[PDB]
Parts: sequence; structure tokens; C-alpha cells
Amino acid sequence: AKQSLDVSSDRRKARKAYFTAPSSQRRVLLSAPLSKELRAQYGIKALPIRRDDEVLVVRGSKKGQEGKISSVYRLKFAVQVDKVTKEKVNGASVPINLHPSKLVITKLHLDKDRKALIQRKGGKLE
Amino acid sequence: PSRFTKTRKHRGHVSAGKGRIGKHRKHPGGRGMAGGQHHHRINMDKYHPGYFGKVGMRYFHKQQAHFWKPVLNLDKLWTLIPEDKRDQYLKSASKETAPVIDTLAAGYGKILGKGRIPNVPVIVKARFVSKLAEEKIRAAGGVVELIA
Amino acid sequence: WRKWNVKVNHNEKRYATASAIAATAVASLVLARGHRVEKIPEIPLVVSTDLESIQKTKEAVAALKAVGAHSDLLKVLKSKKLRAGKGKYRNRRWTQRRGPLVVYAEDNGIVKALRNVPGVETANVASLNLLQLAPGAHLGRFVIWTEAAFTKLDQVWGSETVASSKVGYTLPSHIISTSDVTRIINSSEIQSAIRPAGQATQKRTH
Amino acid sequence: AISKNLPILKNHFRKHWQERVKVHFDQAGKKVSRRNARATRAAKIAPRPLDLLRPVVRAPTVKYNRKVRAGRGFTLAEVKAAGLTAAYARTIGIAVDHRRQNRNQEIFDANVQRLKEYQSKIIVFPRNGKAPEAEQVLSAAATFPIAQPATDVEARAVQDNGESAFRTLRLARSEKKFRGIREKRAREKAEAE
RNA sequence: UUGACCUCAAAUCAGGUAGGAGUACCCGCUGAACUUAAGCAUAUCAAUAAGCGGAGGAAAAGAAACCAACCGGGAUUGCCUUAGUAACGGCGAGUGAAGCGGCAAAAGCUCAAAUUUGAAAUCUGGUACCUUCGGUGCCCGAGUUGUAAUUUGGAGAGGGCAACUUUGGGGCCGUUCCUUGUCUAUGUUCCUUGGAACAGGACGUCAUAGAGGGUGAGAAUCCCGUGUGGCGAGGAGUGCGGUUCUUUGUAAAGUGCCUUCGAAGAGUCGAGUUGUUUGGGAAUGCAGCUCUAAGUGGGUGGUAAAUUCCAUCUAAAGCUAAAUAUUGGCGAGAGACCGAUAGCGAACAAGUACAGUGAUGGAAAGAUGAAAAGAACUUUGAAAAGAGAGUGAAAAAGUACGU
RNA sequence: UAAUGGUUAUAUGCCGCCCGUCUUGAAACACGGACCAAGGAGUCUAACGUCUAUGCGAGUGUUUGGGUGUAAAACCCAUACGCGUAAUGAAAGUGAACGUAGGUUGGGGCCUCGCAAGAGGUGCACAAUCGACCGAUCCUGAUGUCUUCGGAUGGAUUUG
RNA sequence: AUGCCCUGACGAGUAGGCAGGCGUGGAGGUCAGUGACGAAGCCUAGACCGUAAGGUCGGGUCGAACGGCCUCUAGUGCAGAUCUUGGUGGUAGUAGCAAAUAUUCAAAUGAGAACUUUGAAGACUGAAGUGGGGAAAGGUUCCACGUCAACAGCAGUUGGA
Ligand SMILES: [Mg+2]
Ligand SMILES: [Mg+2]
Ligand SMILES: [Mg+2]
Ligand SMILES: [Mg+2]
Ligand SMILES: [Mg+2]
Ligand SMILES: [Mg+2]
Ligand SMILES: [Mg+2]
Ligand SMILES: [Mg+2]
Ligand SMILES: [Mg+2]
Ligand SMILES: [Mg+2]
Ligand SMILES: [Mg+2]
Ligand SMILES: [Mg+2]
Ligand SMILES: [Mg+2]
Ligand SMILES: [Mg+2]
Ligand SMILES: [Mg+2]
Ligand SMILES: [Mg+2]
Ligand SMILES: [Mg+2]
Ligand SMILES: [Mg+2]
Ligand SMILES: [Mg+2]
Ligand SMILES: [Mg+2]
Ligand SMILES: [Mg+2]
Ligand SMILES: [Mg+2]
Ligand SMILES: [Mg+2]
Ligand SMILES: [Mg+2]
Ligand SMILES: [Mg+2]
Ligand SMILES: [Mg+2]
Ligand SMILES: [Mg+2]
Ligand SMILES: [Mg+2]
Ligand SMILES: [Mg+2]
Ligand SMILES: [Mg+2]
Ligand SMILES: [Mg+2]
Ligand SMILES: [Mg+2]
Ligand SMILES: [Mg+2]
Ligand SMILES: [Mg+2]
Ligand SMILES: [Mg+2]
Ligand SMILES: [Mg+2]
Ligand SMILES: [Mg+2]
Ligand SMILES: [Mg+2]
Ligand SMILES: [Mg+2]
Ligand SMILES: [Mg+2]
Ligand SMILES: [Mg+2]
Ligand SMILES: [Mg+2]
Ligand SMILES: [Mg+2]
Ligand SMILES: [Mg+2]
Ligand SMILES: [Mg+2]
Ligand SMILES: [Mg+2]
Ligand SMILES: [Mg+2]
Ligand SMILES: [Mg+2]
Ligand SMILES: [Mg+2]
Ligand SMILES: [Mg+2]
Ligand SMILES: [Mg+2]
Ligand SMILES: [Mg+2]
Ligand SMILES: [Mg+2]
Ligand SMILES: [Mg+2]
Ligand SMILES: [Mg+2]
Ligand SMILES: [Mg+2]
Ligand SMILES: [Mg+2]
Ligand SMILES: [Mg+2]
Ligand SMILES: [Mg+2]
Ligand SMILES: [Mg+2]
Ligand SMILES: [Mg+2]
Ligand SMILES: [Mg+2]
Ligand SMILES: [Mg+2]
Ligand SMILES: [Mg+2]
Ligand SMILES: [Mg+2]
Ligand SMILES: [Mg+2]
Ligand SMILES: [Mg+2]
Ligand SMILES: [Mg+2]
Ligand SMILES: [Mg+2]
Ligand SMILES: [Mg+2]
Ligand SMILES: [Mg+2]
Ligand SMILES: [Mg+2]
Ligand SMILES: [Mg+2]
Ligand SMILES: [Mg+2]
Ligand SMILES: [Mg+2]
Ligand SMILES: [Mg+2]
Ligand SMILES: [Mg+2]
Ligand SMILES: [Mg+2]
Ligand SMILES: [Mg+2]
Repeated sequence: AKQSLDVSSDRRKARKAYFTAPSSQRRVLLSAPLSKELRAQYGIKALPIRRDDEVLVVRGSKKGQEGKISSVYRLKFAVQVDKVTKEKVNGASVPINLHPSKLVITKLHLDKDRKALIQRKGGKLE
Repeated sequence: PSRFTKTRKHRGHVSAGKGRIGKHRKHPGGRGMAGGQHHHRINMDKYHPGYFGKVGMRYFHKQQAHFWKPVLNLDKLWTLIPEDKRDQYLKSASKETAPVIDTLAAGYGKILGKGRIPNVPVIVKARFVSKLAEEKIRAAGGVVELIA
Repeated sequence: WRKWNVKVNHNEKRYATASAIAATAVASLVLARGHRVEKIPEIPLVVSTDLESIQKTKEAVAALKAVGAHSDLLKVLKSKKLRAGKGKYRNRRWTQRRGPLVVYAEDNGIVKALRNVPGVETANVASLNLLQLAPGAHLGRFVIWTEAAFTKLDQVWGSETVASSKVGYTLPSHIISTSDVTRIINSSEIQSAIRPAGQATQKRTH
Repeated sequence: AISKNLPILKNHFRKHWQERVKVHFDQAGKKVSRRNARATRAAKIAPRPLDLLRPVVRAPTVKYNRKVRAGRGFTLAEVKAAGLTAAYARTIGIAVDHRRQNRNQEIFDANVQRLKEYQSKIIVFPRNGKAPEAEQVLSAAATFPIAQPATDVEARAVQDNGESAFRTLRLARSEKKFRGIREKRAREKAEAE
């Protein structure tokens, strides 16, 4: 249970802090777990998700479908992965919103800041 | 507990226990003590005789710590000696080592004679005593000592 | 300024606590109040003082299952239900059952090790909450005593030889010498004094 | 209205009393914050014991004069008889009250001993030196409690001299009652011729 | 002629400062009526609402012109009690304290003045220079119609003689706290239902973490958090280890005897009267007016006066933290509260839309779906739309959308 | 088995005025109601009275505070304070056993004798009655005293 | 064992009293309660229990929670208050849309013309005007294009919409 006197177990307070979270705070909310390979390879379990990361859907109707994320659509609290789209009846292709907690990251888009974030969380980076 | 009241039993019946003819109003007798000398006098006399009028002297600036004189009777008087040591004073009832009871330290101002201490001599340090209370202590072989 | 907090006499508070500790003895009320304690060897369930220094929750639930509180533990966390009204959005979202109360004398880790376990509550012998001992005003909480806790209960409440360690307190007297009247009624000294009985359902004459 | 056989009540509720209802919901909250303050203060006023040494005084007002209690401060004569100055006494935690005076030698000697016992039991650190720490005790009251003095021994011989001790009360009431009237008749005996 | 002094001016002179807001709580002033008294004028409501002036994080009060009458206590504030009492009152309705006692918190002090008279030793400003919440030098000024040192009634001051003891200040990092960053467990394994598994069944794992929230249905183990610890970053008049000023130094301060003194607040205390107020009763406080003080004496001692004592303080000058209040602001955490006719008037572009010349008044109004996947296309019709077709788990969810 | 029976609609015979309300009296040509949904009216508090339950009981009341805590909970505690153990009087004051804590009449239960009836003893609570004790009231006024204080004693359907 | 049973008598009722129960919101306990294989709600001249308050079940609709029992608690039960807020009827396709002399023919546009546009005709205000401007007030109503769901109490392709 909660022991501190600054964190809150109020439901109304906690849902307001979720649904009105700004973009930089929705980045850590929209985290995604890593695969069996990557957790073995780096030593970290989940990462705040980025655009050109490669994911595998492990839940829902699109389960088992691979792809690369085209957009982290933080206003809708969702990601849109390429190649996981919906055909409209008028030939169009709208993307399907996925929540990143139902994804699994299979390849990291790495730069210096992702590398620094892995070593900050105590990761191997190998 | 709101469920145990008769408001819950008066749901459905029109007058809520107050009557139709009477027809419960704001204040039919006047508020508070209205008309105690006029239309409540048969209740003011009969259950409260003596309410109206003055009685004797006014005391300006009365301090009740002047009048502090709590009374202890000789029907107790021995409870002030603790219960363990009390039995060895009642037996071996003697002068020349008699129990000392600081009446004031127990918080009494006057000693009164309600009755029948044993025949054990005691030394009583009272602020005040009565006449009979003085006599009964001395008839048991004790003494009354005055302290302030 | 409606009256919220209610006053009870301190002795009538202690009267109820003593009668609640007495109800955590023999198992009829402990079964009646829930508390799966059929396969317990004996009640009161006293375990060693070594429980008071368990500091890991893994080692704490190993000890409670080993002394037979496993079915009481699994009675909680299979009774987690959503609350049945408007209170689930007044921070009272989930309901579950009460588990075994663990009573100690020294905290050396047992409170924190049993903190996360659903349903298992802890208590010092010096406190012994009535809201824990008779939850729902229902006598007979399943209590696991430590050995130091069980010895200290003579000091905290008194005996016929040791006073109470509370000022002026004595454990309450009985107004009847036994709870069984059928033994008294069937005693030889009463059964001789009585006349012979009737048919226990009368024959309808006329 | 006036109704059945019931006591006459004196409820004072015909002002706007509902504006001035104070319900102490914060009794438990103020207790934690008072206990937080004492812990905060004791850390701030480390090793010093959180309160001053107060004198023993005799309570006033004949209802209460059978008791002693803690007073306000140690009565400049008492500080001087204890062997220190009032200004230095105020810096090692002795309360000094300038406005009380001594007329009881027994209360005086009880307070000088109380001041001498205090100086024996306190360690006073150097004003700038090394000063190794010496275990804060949070109360001067519990270390130096106000003990009531014994009034008599528990057992004595009976000394009844026949004075009757209720006549004593009746006579001493009557010398006060007629004190002025028999000095006036005495001086009006002495102003004849 | 000239040079001051005093009083009064002026300047877009040099530097400052006041206004207004908010106002829950706080200090004042001003001030009702409805109401009750079964009518009503005293009274009560009420020393209230309304009106006005002034502050702060608290304010006010506060180190006795006190309470008492005891063996006496000892600044103020607040709680429990006193006590619905003493007392006031058409002695009617009603009103109504205080001392003691137990606690919470504690804290004490400063001027008026002594002739420095062998130092106006004191201070603002300008200017210069530094180590700049200031310091040093110089100059003008203020000021003897009194700025410093010394003293504040508990005392204390001058002089004389045995005395001994204590000498202060500034940076630094770590150490207190405020903020804030970051890191810190364990399944998304299998079967069934399902559109969706977060459901059920099986087998585990973590737990100082099974608070909470999110994610397509009830998720400790998917995610964020939570729990416990770590590592930082920036700030706080600093409790503590070194520091440095080191002829900071016969400076200053405590304390013992003798001796001479001991200044202590005026249209003020007090009195009468008027009005108001009080529980305050031959008068509780306040204010107007009139009269107007004393120096081993002035107040108080709850029945007016005279006489005799006694007791206790030392007014007419001033500062002061904490306990205490807080329907306002800022930040939190809660609830046996309410659940869209409820709860704030307002869950929503709400004090909004709108009404009024204006002061003011003042709403209604939440919910498709897990995702717009918000109905391509065909056909009928001028079109709205229909009928098909589709999407969707469901169109008995089609933006007129949960039930 | 819808055969009996249930429900329901209808038909037939007989009965049946519109509810609520105030009123002596309502179907009234007395008042309110066109209809429906939702809301909608003896509450909380301070101080108490009777009764009842519970704890302790000549005492009782921890919760103003303090300690403690898993933190508005629970648990623990000193000194007070309130109420009660003493009344009476306007007040100064004074202040409760002649006695087996009284006598008489009843009185349950108990004890003894009794087959039972009854008899006798003891009789709590309670009821009536006559007393005694404390205060106040009105009388009496002892020994003593620096002679005006003191108040012993004995009094009453007077009083509380 | 406020159980089981035997026996006897009784049963009107306003105001009113009391007792035993039914139901609602929330709380403590419990039923390791029910539940997306369908909770709650709602409809049901289908069923069952209870004298009754009510309770239970089946069917249909529906889609996320909710019950029994022992207790706690209250913002707890509606037919009335010319109650409050909202919704809806009958009256009823009724009353009415009758002041200001008045319209008519053809063509055009259009899905659609009593009402629009043009032409023709008839008329009127009749210069103290139904004419040209302005003040106050309004505020974009002016003008063009597009448009006709609502508004112009008929209509509308027209319009100060
Ligand atoms: Mg009735
Ligand atoms: Mg009525
Ligand atoms: Mg009359
Ligand atoms: Mg519900
Ligand atoms: Mg006194
Ligand atoms: Mg004195
Ligand atoms: Mg004294
Ligand atoms: Mg200027
Ligand atoms: Mg104020
Ligand atoms: Mg004020
Ligand atoms: Mg009144
Ligand atoms: Mg009136
Ligand atoms: Mg009147
Ligand atoms: Mg009138
Ligand atoms: Mg007034
Ligand atoms: Mg005001
Ligand atoms: Mg401010
Ligand atoms: Mg403060
Ligand atoms: Mg101040
Ligand atoms: Mg002073
Ligand atoms: Mg004081
Ligand atoms: Mg009282
Ligand atoms: Mg008043
Ligand atoms: Mg007053
Ligand atoms: Mg304190
Ligand atoms: Mg000096
Ligand atoms: Mg599962
Ligand atoms: Mg969910
Ligand atoms: Mg966790
Ligand atoms: Mg959760
Ligand atoms: Mg740790
Ligand atoms: Mg003065
Ligand atoms: Mg005034
Ligand atoms: Mg007045
Ligand atoms: Mg001040
Ligand atoms: Mg506020
Ligand atoms: Mg609704
Ligand atoms: Mg609303
Ligand atoms: Mg307007
Ligand atoms: Mg809706
Ligand atoms: Mg979805
Ligand atoms: Mg269609
Ligand atoms: Mg559906
Ligand atoms: Mg459709
Ligand atoms: Mg539907
Ligand atoms: Mg639907
Ligand atoms: Mg058949
Ligand atoms: Mg059949
Ligand atoms: Mg039939
Ligand atoms: Mg008929
Ligand atoms: Mg009638
Ligand atoms: Mg009628
Ligand atoms: Mg009707
Ligand atoms: Mg009508
Ligand atoms: Mg109506
Ligand atoms: Mg309703
Ligand atoms: Mg008598
Ligand atoms: Mg008498
Ligand atoms: Mg009947
Ligand atoms: Mg019933
Ligand atoms: Mg309920
Ligand atoms: Mg289930
Ligand atoms: Mg259903
Ligand atoms: Mg129907
Ligand atoms: Mg749904
Ligand atoms: Mg209601
Ligand atoms: Mg009804
Ligand atoms: Mg209705
Ligand atoms: Mg009705
Ligand atoms: Mg209406
Ligand atoms: Mg209509
Ligand atoms: Mg018509
Ligand atoms: Mg016509
Ligand atoms: Mg004409
Ligand atoms: Mg013409
Ligand atoms: Mg146009
Ligand atoms: Mg039209
Ligand atoms: Mg039209
Ligand atoms: Mg136009």
C-alpha cells in the first residue's frame, strides 16, 4: 500500500492527472515492454516508445502483426504502426490506434539519447 | 438511528401523529417561557412554586473558593487510612501510636458526626469539626487537632 | 456539528476487548465468522517468537501456510469483488474478506513482512484492536499468536495472580459458573428435587 | 411554551450562534502537529531540555493552599542564595521571575535546594570549545518533579488536653466578631472623665 | 552695504514614500430593523447585519498602576473547568462574566533623564575607493531648544577600597531544511468463452511493492506508478570539523564590602455631569463638556460616605516569538458526502447565453462506438431522403447517436 | 388432460356517487386535482425529564491535554475537574444512632411443626402510622466571663 | 426452548398510542455469493409465495456491474401541497389567418409559381406623399455571388433570412 503522504490514492485525482497529462509526461505513460531478445540484450524491461521503433502486437485482433511505428499519437494516447491499418469501404487506408502497453518492442531506434537512457537504467548496451 | 423513530411509522398517515384538528403550528403557546404569570400559571405554580420573585441578599463578586468546605462524616473517616494499613490499626487499638489522618490533605474542610467510628484512638487534623463529631472521636479515645 | 465520534466507557471498551480475545478461543465462533480453520490442530494457534523477526513476505506466507492458515489466506484473494454501489467511486473500489490476525510482542520485521499480504492483519498485544478482533461486530477472528505475545497476555490483561498492568483493571466476573445449563439441569441434586415430567406434547382429550 | 413537569432550561441560543460554532475536528491533527513541533524544537535546541526549570510554589486561595505546584520562576533571592546571578540563570535554563517574593522560609529552602540540585545534574558546555555531545533529555519536569511536602508522620501519641477544639472554633469566631466592639467600649471606658 | 538666525516658500532640484486590490481570519469606528417578550415603549435580536478606516501571515494582547486576602500567586494568548454560576433584567422574556485549578506554549525587555563637559564622543546625504543588504576616507549638513555612551524601578548611579571570572568576527566544502531530477521486483505461459481477456481453468513468479490509474470486459506480475533504498542539481540570516582576523588586547561585562543618592510620563490621574456600554448592582469601560491634582502618594481591594489601619502594584511613554483564528490565496491529503431536477449558480466556450437605463438578475446544456470503422458503391427521387449494399460484436449503437 | 383449477377479457344478476381535505354534517351547486416522470415535508444540535439496556458502583467519567501508533483509528496515562457520598437557612452559621438505626399494622420468601390444612418464628422490598436525629422558626436560659460574651439543658403536625 | 404442543376466550373504529414486519441509498462482516456463456435497468391481461407491504421465477430488450443474510447509518417510501422542474394531452385540424380600394394576362427561370423576374394592363400614395434626404437609435441591415433546412403565422425559385 501507499506509505508516503504526497502520493494519492484518489481515483478522481489520478484519472485527471492521466487524461490531462502534457506531451512530455505522456511519453513515459506510453511506454512499451521489450522482447525476450532485447531484455536479454540490454537488461531493461520497458522503454518509452519512439517513432521508428519496430514492434510486434501481442494482444487484440491485430495480434502477431509486425511493423514499424509511423507515429506516436500522444493526443489520442496511442501509437499508429505502419502496415497495421484498416481498409475503409471507400478504398482508403486509415491506421489503427494501438496502445503501446499491448505492443512489444522488437528493435530499438537508437541514437545517443536512447543509448544514454539505457545506461541510465542500468543496461548493458551491447 | 433514524430507522427506529416513529417518523418512519407515520409515513402514509396524513397528520404525522399531530392531529388534524390541532394542525401542528409554529408556536401556539408563545416562545420559551411566555406567559408564565398569565396563561402558564397553573403549570408555573404546580411543579415550579417559587420561580417568580426575589429571595434574600445579593452577593457582589462571590468567589466559591471562599466557601470551600467539603464535609467528611465519621461514618467513613477511616477510608482515608489505606486499606492495607487499616486492619493493623483497628486491631491493636491503642493510644501512644495512634493513626494520623490529615483530613485537609484528603480534601475535606469539615468533619461531621453521622455515626459510629470504632473504639480505636485516632488523631484527626481537621480544619473544622462539629460538636458531635468532636465528642465521638474523643469518646473513642482520640483527639481532634485543628490545622489551617 | 452533527455528532460523529461517539463516547464509550473505557471499561466497557475493555470489557468487549476481553470478550473478543476470549472468542478467538474455541473454534465454533471462529468457523461461524468465516475463517477456514477446520484443519487447524488446535485453537489458540500459538507459533514461535521466531515469526516476529521474519522480514521477507515470501518467508512470512511460508510460515502462515505451514501452521494451517493457508485456506484462510486463499479465502482472501478469491473474494476480491467490486463494491456494489456508489462507493466504488468514493475510493472504496474493492471488497474482500478478513484473514488471520497475527499478534506479536516485538516488531522485528513481521509487520512489514505481512503488510502486503491480502487479509492478514497484525497487532501488538499492548493494543489489540476490537475492530480487528471482532470485525463486523462478529466475535471470533482467527488469531495466530506468537509465543512472546501469548505469554504477555497475562501481563496485559491480568490473571488471578498477576494484577493487570492497567490501572485498577480486573478481568470481568461471571454471573454464571458455566455456559451449559443442561448439565446443571441434569445434575443429581436438581434432578432429585424435581417432580416427574409430562408427555411433552399433551394428548388431546375432548 | 411551558409544558409538563420538566426542569426550566436556560439554553442560550437566540443569537446567530450557527456562525460561531467551532467543532474541533482537528483535535487529532493538532496533536500530531504539536508532537511534530516538540520534535522539531528538540532537534533545534539540541541537547537543551525543551523546557526551563520552574520553582515549587504554594498554590493560593485556601481551597488550594494544601498543594504545591510548579511556579513561574526562581525569585531573585533564591537565584542569589543558589549561588548564581539571574542573568546567568536564564541562560542555563532556570526560569527567574522578578515579581514574586519570599515570605515562606520552607518554600524558599525547597527552591534553593531545587536550584542546587539542578546545577549538580546539568553539564554546561564550553562557549566555544570542543564540547562532546551528551544525550538530550527532553524534560526538566520529570528529572526534577514537584514533590508535596509531608504534613505529619503516620502515627503519634494522643495528646488530649481538654481544650475541646470546637469551643476553640466557636470562641475564635467570637473574638473576631466582637474585636472592634470591645476595643471601642474600652476606649469609651477610657474617655469617661 | 554685508554676513548670519528664525519662520515661511518655490523648483520637471537629489533620493524616496502614500494611494488601489484582496479582505476568510485580525484592529478600530459607525450602526439597524425584522424577531422575542404570545400586545408593547425598557429590554431582546445586538454592542449583530449593512456602511467606513487600517494591517499581517497571523493580527491583537503582552512583561502588572494584575489576581488575591492564601502557607499567597505572578506577562500575554488559547483549551478544559469555573458556569448557565455571582450578577444584570417590565427581577418579565431573557441575558451573563471573573479569580482559583489542569493543560498547550513559554521570553523577555526599552525609553523619559542624570553634566561627556578634559572631546557631539552621535547621525543623513554627496563624492571617492573597495571585499557592495555594506565598509573606509573627505566634504557639506543635522544637531547643544540635546544626537551618542550610562540607567529603567527587578533596580540603578557617584566615590572608596581585597577580588576573581568571561574577551569578539568573516568565507569554504561536507552536515539541517526547501525545491527538483534520475535510478531502483515479478508471466503478457497454456486451454475455453469472447470483437477485445484484463473473464474462467491450469501452472508459476515478486511482494518493505495486492494504494491508485491506464490499456478493446474484474490486471500485484502489460504499462505508469507504488514500496524500499541509492545517486545527483539548484537554493535557506546555519546546528558542527578546519579556517582567518591574532597587541582583535590593561576594550567591555558579571560579582564582594563601606558610603552618599536614587531623578520615575499633567488638561493627565481623579471628580461631577451627559450619552453610550457592561454581568458590574449609590454607576464596568469609553467619549463629550466642566473642574482639576500630589510626591513615605497614586491607583486598586466589586455598598454610597466619614475616620483608622492593612494589603498589593507603580498609570498617564514604548518593543516582543509560541500556543490561538482563518467559508480568501497557493500547495497537498482525505470522506459511511452528492451523483447531472442531485452536488457550487456553473461537471459542458458559466457568472456564459440572455433580461434590464441601471444597480442587478441569470439559465439550459454530460454518455455513438474498443477503434469513425461516421455508411464506398447501386438504384428511386428535383432534393431531403428512401431501398439495397456495406462497416461494426451490436445500426434493437447512424453524430435526432448507451439503456 | 386444459377436464378440475389459476389468470385474463367479456356477458349476465345484484350491489357500487370522487378522491384528498376542513367540517357537527360532503357526491355536493365547499376547497385542491387535465395527465405523466423526477424531486418533495418532524431533521440535526445544546441543555435536559421519564423509561430501558450496558459498564463500574460509594463512587464514576481514558479521548482538555500527555504517551503511543500500522497515524483523524486503535491502545495507554498523571494531576485536576464535573456529578454523586449532606442538609438547612435570607445570612452569619450550624449540621444527621436513646434504642439490636425505634415501636405498631400488613407483607413475599425463608425456618420449625404439620398427611395436608393451618400454627408459630424471622420478616427484605414496599404501604399506613406513632416516634427519634440535623437545619431553620418560636420558646426555656446552666456552669462559666473582665458582665456581655457564651449557649448547657428541656420544649412543638411549626418548617425543609 | 422470543421453539414444539395443549386449552379457553376474543376480533368495529377517526384523532391518537404502541408492536411486528416490507422496501430504498450508503457502511462493517459474511456467502471462498451472481456476472460479458450477459450484472443492473426496462417491458410482459406468463408463472409462483406472502393477509399485506412486497418477494420470487420464465420470456423479450439490454450491455457492466450487482445480490442474500447478521449488523451500522440516513438527504429512506408520495396522489394530492391553485407544490417544483421537465414532458404531454383533450379542446382541435377548432378558433382563426377579414383595417390600410386590386389585382389580371402572357412569357422566362424552376422539381415546384396566386406570390419570383420581365413585358402588357388595371389601379393607388396624389408634393403636410406610400416621393427624395437627414437627427436620435440601430450596426452591416448596404452591394454582389451562391443558397432555401430553419425564419418571412399561406407559399417562396424571393428576401432586411
Ligand atoms: Mg390513524
Ligand atoms: Mg394537518
Ligand atoms: Mg391577565
Ligand atoms: Mg444501485
Ligand atoms: Mg480564600
Ligand atoms: Mg506577595
Ligand atoms: Mg510567600
Ligand atoms: Mg526629483
Ligand atoms: Mg475581526
Ligand atoms: Mg476588532
Ligand atoms: Mg428570546
Ligand atoms: Mg412579541
Ligand atoms: Mg406582550
Ligand atoms: Mg405587533
Ligand atoms: Mg445590546
Ligand atoms: Mg460589517
Ligand atoms: Mg500580504
Ligand atoms: Mg502561528
Ligand atoms: Mg504584534
Ligand atoms: Mg515594569
Ligand atoms: Mg497571569
Ligand atoms: Mg457547575
Ligand atoms: Mg448583551
Ligand atoms: Mg462582561
Ligand atoms: Mg509547552
Ligand atoms: Mg553597566
Ligand atoms: Mg487470467
Ligand atoms: Mg478496466
Ligand atoms: Mg507493485
Ligand atoms: Mg486497480
Ligand atoms: Mg532498502
Ligand atoms: Mg510611569
Ligand atoms: Mg456606539
Ligand atoms: Mg445594554
Ligand atoms: Mg504592541
Ligand atoms: Mg480558503
Ligand atoms: Mg439522469
Ligand atoms: Mg445543476
Ligand atoms: Mg439593457
Ligand atoms: Mg444520455
Ligand atoms: Mg480499441
Ligand atoms: Mg439508408
Ligand atoms: Mg446490443
Ligand atoms: Mg444502418
Ligand atoms: Mg434498443
Ligand atoms: Mg444499444
Ligand atoms: Mg387435452
Ligand atoms: Mg394441459
Ligand atoms: Mg373452470
Ligand atoms: Mg345500485
Ligand atoms: Mg372532526
Ligand atoms: Mg370528501
Ligand atoms: Mg384527479
Ligand atoms: Mg380545478
Ligand atoms: Mg397541478
Ligand atoms: Mg418519487
Ligand atoms: Mg425535629
Ligand atoms: Mg431540629
Ligand atoms: Mg381492530
Ligand atoms: Mg407484518
Ligand atoms: Mg442497503
Ligand atoms: Mg463468479
Ligand atoms: Mg439481464
Ligand atoms: Mg401492462
Ligand atoms: Mg458498455
Ligand atoms: Mg426526503
Ligand atoms: Mg400516497
Ligand atoms: Mg408525482
Ligand atoms: Mg395523501
Ligand atoms: Mg408544469
Ligand atoms: Mg395543448
Ligand atoms: Mg377555420
Ligand atoms: Mg374567408
Ligand atoms: Mg384617396
Ligand atoms: Mg388617386
Ligand atoms: Mg440574391
Ligand atoms: Mg410560411
Ligand atoms: Mg416552405
Ligand atoms: Mg438588400
